[PDB]
Amino acid sequence: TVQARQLLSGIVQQQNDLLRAIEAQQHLLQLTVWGIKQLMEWDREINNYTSLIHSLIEESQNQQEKNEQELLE
Amino acid sequence: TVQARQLLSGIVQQQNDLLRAIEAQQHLLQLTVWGIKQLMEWDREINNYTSLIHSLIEESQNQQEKNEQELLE
Amino acid sequence: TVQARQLLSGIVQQQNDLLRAIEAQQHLLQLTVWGIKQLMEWDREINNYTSLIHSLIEESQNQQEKNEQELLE
Repeated sequence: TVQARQLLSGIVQQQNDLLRAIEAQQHLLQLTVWGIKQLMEWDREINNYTSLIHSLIEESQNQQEKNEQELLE
Repeated sequence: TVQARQLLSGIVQQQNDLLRAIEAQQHLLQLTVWGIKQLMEWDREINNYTSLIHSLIEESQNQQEKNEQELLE
Repeated sequence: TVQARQLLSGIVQQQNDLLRAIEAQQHLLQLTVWGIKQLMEWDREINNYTSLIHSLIEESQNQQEKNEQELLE
């Protein structure tokens, strides 16, 4: 079970890796949106998807916390 | 096994979270590509990676469906 | 255990899917950063997050290799 627990712990760890990666890429995307904005329908779609992504990120964080608590029990 | 099944179900759920997050960020990236385009080698690389990412997204969706069916059995 | 091993193998496979997806999206982001740059505080934040993301990607790759080796044992 110890080796069983270790793989699962590596998988849950990798999900946190991936989520942090996604979060960092969101910061970058918002930076480019800002650059493009410094230089309509586009504004509407930017907002709708930006809203969606932050919502998806929070839910991922919540699920990450649950998975790690479940793994620990 | 019930608590075993629950962690795995949270992990598979988290992968769907992550995939949807990635998909949303793709919509955003395509929006910025569109803004930059409104304002060569760049066009070629945009197309090659855009093609790759949509292919990776579809394969991820296929694998997501399998994982969830396998979890249910 | 065979069906057990298969789900876990699909999950680890899906993490590689997701990581490759994230990597491809990084190539795209860097392309748009390049387009915006062709057309200060912005430069500093771009660099700090670009650095973070490549670091997160390498660590994800390392963890991916471990997870797959652990799965195989």
